[PDB]
Amino acid sequence: QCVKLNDGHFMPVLGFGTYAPPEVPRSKALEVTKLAIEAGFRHIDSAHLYNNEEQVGLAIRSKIADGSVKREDIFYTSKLWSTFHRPELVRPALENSLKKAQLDYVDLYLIHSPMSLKPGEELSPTIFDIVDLCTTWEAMEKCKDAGLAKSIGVSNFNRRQLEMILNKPGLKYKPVCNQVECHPYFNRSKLLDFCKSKDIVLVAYSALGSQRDKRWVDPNSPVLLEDPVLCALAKKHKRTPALIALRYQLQRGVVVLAKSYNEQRIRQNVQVFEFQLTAEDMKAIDGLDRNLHYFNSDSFASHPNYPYSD
Ligand SMILES: NC(=O)c1ccc[n+]([C@@H]2O[C@H](COP(=O)([O-])OP(=O)(O)OC[C@H]3O[C@@H](n4cnc5c(N)ncnc54)[C@H](OP(=O)(O)O)[C@@H]3O)[C@@H](O)[C@H]2O)c1
Ligand SMILES: Cc1cccc(Nc2ccccc2C(=O)O)c1C
Repeated sequence: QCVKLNDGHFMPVLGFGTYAPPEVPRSKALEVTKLAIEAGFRHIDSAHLYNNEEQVGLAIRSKIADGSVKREDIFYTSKLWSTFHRPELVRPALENSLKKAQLDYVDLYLIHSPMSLKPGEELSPTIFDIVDLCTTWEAMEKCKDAGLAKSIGVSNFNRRQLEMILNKPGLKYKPVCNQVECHPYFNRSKLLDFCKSKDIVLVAYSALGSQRDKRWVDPNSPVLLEDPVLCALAKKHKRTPALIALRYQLQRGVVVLAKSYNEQRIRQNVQVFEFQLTAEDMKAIDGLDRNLHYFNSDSFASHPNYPYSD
C-alpha cells in the first residue's frame, strides 16, 4: 500500500492529515495521531505551520515505544515554512522541526509553499519576500545528503514552478512529490499528467473538501461531501462520500491525505483499501471538476508567486 518514489524510498498511499485550527487544544493532535496509527495509517503529514510537531512526534514515539510499529514502518512529513526560504535558514528550520518531534530524521521535507514571506519567527508577518527557490532547493538537497530528510519535495507549486526546479543547472535531486489542493471539484488532471510524466507523485490535500476554515475558505462554497454524485456513488457502493473521494484519488495514482480528529471517521477512512470504483464511476467523478480551490484568500491571491496564476 506504498508507492515507490523517484529516489528509491517508499511512501504509503494514504496519509493522515494532522492540521487542526488553533481553537482545538494541542493535546488533541497527540490523541488522534495515536488513533490514526492504531487504525492502520502509516503516513503522517505535519508542518512547522501546524504548531503540533511535538504532539505528533510524541504520538509516533509512543507507538514505537509500546511496540505497535517501528520507526521505519512510519513515513513522517514536515514542511519548511515560507519565512524560511532563504537557503541559510532551511537546514536550521528542519533541525528545529526534528527537535520538536524528537526524531532523528523526517521521511519527507517539503517546501510548504512557493509564496515567500519576510524572514522572522512570525508565521504571518503583516509582507512578501523574493527568493530564488532554486537556492532554497539546493539547501533541501543538502538536508537529504545529510540524512536529515530521506526524501524532499515541494507543495503548492504549479507546473511552471515545478519546471523551474526540474530544469535547474546541476540539479542533484528531483522533488519526489508535489502536495497540492486536489479533490473532485479541483482535480488537477493536467498537473497530475505532468507529474506522472516526470515520475513525481501528486499528493492531494483537502481531498475531503477542506476544513472550510473561515480565514481562507468562503462558507458559501459548495460542500464537497454533500455532492449528489458522490452521495449517489456512496449509496451504490454502500460506503460514504468521504470514502468515494479518497478511493477516486488512489485510482488516479494520487497519494491522498485525510485529516480527521474523530475516532470513528479515522477508522472509517482506512476502509479506502476495501473496495474499488468502476470506470463509469471514475468518469462520473471526473465530471465534477469545476476549478474550485477552497483556499481562496487575499493572503495568497495577491502574492507575486501565487500558484493559481497560471
Ligand atoms: N500543503 C498544504 O498547504 C496543505 C493544505 C491543506 C491541508 N494539508 C494537509 O492535508 C491534510 C488534509 O487536508 P484538510 O485539513 O484540508 O482536510 P480534509 O482531509 O479535506 O478533511 C476535511 C474534513 O473532512 C472531515 N472528515 C474526515 N473524514 C471524514 C469522513 N470519513 N466522513 C465525513 N467527514 C470526514 C474532517 O472532519 P473531522 O475532523 O470532524 O472528522 C475534516 O475536517 C491537512 O490536515 C494537512 O495535513 C496541507
Ligand atoms: C495556499 C497555501 C499556502 C501556504 C500554506 C497553505 N496551507 C495551510 C494554510 C492554512 C491552514 C492550514 C494549511 C495546511 O498546510 O494544512 C496553503 C493552503
